[PDB]
Amino acid sequence: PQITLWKRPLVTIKIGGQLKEALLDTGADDTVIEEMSLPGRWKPKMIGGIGGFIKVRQYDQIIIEICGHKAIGTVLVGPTPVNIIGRNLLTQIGCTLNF
Amino acid sequence: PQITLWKRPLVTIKIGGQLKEALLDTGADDTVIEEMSLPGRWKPKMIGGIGGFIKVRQYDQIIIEICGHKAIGTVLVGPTPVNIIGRNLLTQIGCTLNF
Ligand SMILES: CC(C)(C)[C@@H]1Cc2cc(F)ccc2S(=O)(=O)N(C[C@@H](O)[C@H](Cc2ccccc2)NC(=O)O[C@H]2CCOC2)C1
Ligand SMILES: [Cl-]
Ligand SMILES: [Cl-]
Ligand SMILES: [Cl-]
Repeated sequence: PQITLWKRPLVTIKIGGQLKEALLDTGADDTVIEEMSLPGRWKPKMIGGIGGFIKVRQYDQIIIEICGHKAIGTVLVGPTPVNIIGRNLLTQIGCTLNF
Repeated sequence: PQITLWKRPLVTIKIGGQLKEALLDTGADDTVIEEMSLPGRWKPKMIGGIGGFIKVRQYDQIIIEICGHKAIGTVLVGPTPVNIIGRNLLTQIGCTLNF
């Protein structure tokens, strides 16, 4: 698809069998999801945003469907205001910026 | 152009007669630039993201040249860690997400 930016680029994602709404975010290096349960071990990570840093849990090799495209990669879980699909997964679905 | 997302989508912009590096950010509703002087009136605003909120100065009807494309709109100025080109100006240059 071609997504214009007059509205937030929100899409449906599927993770852990649950449908959620997430933002396709070219300004985010990483993918960060609101609190949920994910399988396996997690590692600590600090991520910096507009107002400073938040502590998140890093889960690797997580299966996530984004707007119907399958991705498998790192998902961070923490106190984010919105579910964010960052560049680590936008590259897996073949996303580019065009003008 | 077509910009891939293996690295941060950083571009040169010209604003208030100055050249700066900025991130093309589909996840940002607004354009936020590091501290600089801009002409005209401003009003205070709070913008939120990962890590909480920052106070910024809102300048309206500001011209920015982004990759050689001229665009006019609201520019927020404040203590952002990175210069961000948000949707308000990405739409003006005809930027879309494609996959
Ligand atoms: C959350 C929300 C509400 C959608 C925020 C929306 C938002 C809306 C605005 F009008 C103005 C600013 C911002 S924001 O700028 O706050 N932001 C945009 C986001 O792309 C950000 C850019 C950025 C800011 C500072 C440093 C580096 C990059 N990346 C980010 O937090 O990456 C983190 C997130 C995961 O990867 C690293 C997220
Ligand atoms: Cl990844
Ligand atoms: Cl605007
Ligand atoms: Cl359009």
